[PDB]
Amino acid sequence: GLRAVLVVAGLAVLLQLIRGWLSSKSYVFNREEIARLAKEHSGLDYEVAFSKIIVELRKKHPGHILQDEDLQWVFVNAGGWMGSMCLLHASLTEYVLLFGTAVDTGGHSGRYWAEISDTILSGTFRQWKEGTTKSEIFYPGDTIVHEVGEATSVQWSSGTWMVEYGRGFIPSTLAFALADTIFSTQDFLTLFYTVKVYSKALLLEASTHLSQLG
Amino acid sequence: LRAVLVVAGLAVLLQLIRGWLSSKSYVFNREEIARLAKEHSGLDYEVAFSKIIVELRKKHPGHILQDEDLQWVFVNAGGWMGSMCLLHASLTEYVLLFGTAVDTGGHSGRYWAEISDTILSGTFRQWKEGTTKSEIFYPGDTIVHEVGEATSVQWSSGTWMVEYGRGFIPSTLAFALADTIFSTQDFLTLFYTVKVYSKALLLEASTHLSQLG
Amino acid sequence: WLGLRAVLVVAGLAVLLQLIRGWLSSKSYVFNREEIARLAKEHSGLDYEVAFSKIIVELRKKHPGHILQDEDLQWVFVNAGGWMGSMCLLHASLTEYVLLFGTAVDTGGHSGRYWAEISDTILSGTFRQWKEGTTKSEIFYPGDTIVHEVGEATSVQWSSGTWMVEYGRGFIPSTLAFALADTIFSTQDFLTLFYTVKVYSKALLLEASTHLSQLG
Ligand SMILES: O=C(OCCN1CCOCC1)C1(c2ccccc2)CCCCC1
Ligand SMILES: O=C(OCCN1CCOCC1)C1(c2ccccc2)CCCCC1
Ligand SMILES: O=C(OCCN1CCOCC1)C1(c2ccccc2)CCCCC1
Ligand SMILES: CCCCCCCCO[C@@H]1O[C@H](CO)[C@@H](O)[C@H](O)[C@H]1O
Repeated sequence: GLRAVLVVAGLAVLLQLIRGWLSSKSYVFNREEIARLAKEHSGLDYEVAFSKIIVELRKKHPGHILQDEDLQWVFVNAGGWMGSMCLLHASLTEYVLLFGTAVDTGGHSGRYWAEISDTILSGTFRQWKEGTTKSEIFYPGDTIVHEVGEATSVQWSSGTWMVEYGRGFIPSTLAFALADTIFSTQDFLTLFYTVKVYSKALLLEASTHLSQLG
Repeated sequence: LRAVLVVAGLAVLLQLIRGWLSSKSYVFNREEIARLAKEHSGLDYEVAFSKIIVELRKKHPGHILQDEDLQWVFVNAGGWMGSMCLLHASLTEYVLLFGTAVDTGGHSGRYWAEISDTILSGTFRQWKEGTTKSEIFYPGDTIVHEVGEATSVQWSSGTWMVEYGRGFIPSTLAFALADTIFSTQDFLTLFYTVKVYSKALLLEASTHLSQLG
Repeated sequence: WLGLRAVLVVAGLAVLLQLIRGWLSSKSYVFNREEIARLAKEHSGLDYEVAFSKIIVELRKKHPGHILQDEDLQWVFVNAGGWMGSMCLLHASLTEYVLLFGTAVDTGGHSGRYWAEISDTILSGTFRQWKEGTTKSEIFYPGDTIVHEVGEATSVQWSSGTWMVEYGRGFIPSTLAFALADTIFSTQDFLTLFYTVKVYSKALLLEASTHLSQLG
């Protein structure tokens, strides 16, 4: 079977190409930067911290964060839980957003080709890692790392808000982000809002690349 | 120009339906159901259920199913799980008793209909779109899930309420069945839901025929 | 006559259902619900991990060759009916399965509706059951046993740290649709789907190899 071996080798070479590109790529942010910025302001009210974190992010990384007139809270229904996001930055390999919920929810965390860090500004974050029978609760200031290829169970109490950074192959999350919209909530207006904010963030990153070149 | 023509055609359809819903006669109204439920909100929710059903059959004869056509049917939707007892249902109205004996919550749905819920017992947490804070509602209060808006709903164990919906009722069907098709696989409950809805529609049609002749 | 074709389909499905029902009524089983319930309640006073170990030991002694070995035991996430838990499969055939189930988070949802009877004996935590057609639920504690009967559908809810021993008997294939739906249409965690298929393949092959060893 020459063609099946060619398919195996070709899919392997595509994976190898993306993996080597992700290892040798320059990034705008890093998980430690976002985590420390969020932990520094985790002692305030989460709204005050939201404002301060957005201001600091726009100061240190101009042209990589959406403006105030492009920021809106969009519901996120995924993995059986329901939260809300405010997207600040998004490329093909990075994204920064404000995430959280005003209700008690929980479910599957997803399993993607990306590493996702969450630093709690308020509330509680229960993580139940795969292969164990016990979970751990995290509090404001802490940082949870949803590692690459790993799947956990997440649970948040009412009023839990955090700053989120994802790095890796971001498209590998879209299916997880849309399943509950297609097969449960049927809230396609929220789907439109999500597509709109992510289109805006991608266009911002493209315009910044063009502005850097000229 | 073809796309503008498509937009205009759907707009003319929307205005025709919207003007029909605004100038249509209705059997109930959301304020009537809300006041009736709040009047009995101080008693036990089951006893209040009985009194509310009797009062509705008195004020609106021929528009409410009889006792042998009332049954509790599970409702799995938007990630939450409750139960309903349908009392009335047409193409533009429905009245039911809703609630849950477990702690659940999820997406409220987004339809072309206005849905009001008056709590008989328990707690009702509503989280409106675009905000970072939610609110808890108690027996006697009424939540209005307005047309086109989406919220997050959450109910504690033992939460029961009286619900009235007005608008384009078919626009909710998909939501009410999604979790049954793609999660629970409880097609017997799907049959129960289709059955109770068919009974309510047939009651409304036969009542219209009897009033006309 | 099209009515003849519809009656032929109905009658054929009826004879198939009767054939499976009669096979299930005259079949020999490895376990029974009372055995698993009493064994779990006997160790329900200990920590759930210690009870897990003791229950597995007793089960492997009383039914050798029908339970997977230690290197074939792994915790696999179970997303179904809107809830999320975890399983450790010990035994599984086409008509029986024994596993350890539970959750370390607060979850709940639809219990499912299959052609099988499923029993759960609580080792720790709380188990809230809401039966169909009623407006009240009941909470059950370690030592109690919940029976998810054939054809019934309930709402289940578990508090964080709730663990139990589960036995199912009936037509096990009738559960696959429920057991995988949330993975296909929500979590997209196909690696967990692979883990589930792997452990079930191991249990089925163990039962087949045990029958072959008994025959020769
Ligand atoms: O909005 C999000 O983030 C929620 C994640 N939460 C919950 C689980 O734990 C980490 C934080 C996600 C997203 C939203 C929109 C587009 C693409 C992705 C990103 C990661 C998880 C899926 C949804
Ligand atoms: O069964 C219901 O009622 C839930 C009400 N809950 C949940 C949604 O938000 C308000 C409270 C609904 C229904 C079921 C079946 C047919 C037509 C409608 C009515 C609208 C809301 C979802 C589905
Ligand atoms: O993992 C399980 O068993 C815990 C079930 N629970 C929870 C609800 O109440 C009864 C016990 C099930 C399974 C998982 C995977 C394959 C085949 C079956 C068995 C039937 C019910 C859920 C899915
Ligand atoms: C619906 C089930 C409610 C369980 C008890 C909640 C007690 C109050 O809980 C509070 O409710 C507020 C309003 O949503 C939230 O803003 C707070 O974050 C939450 O702590």
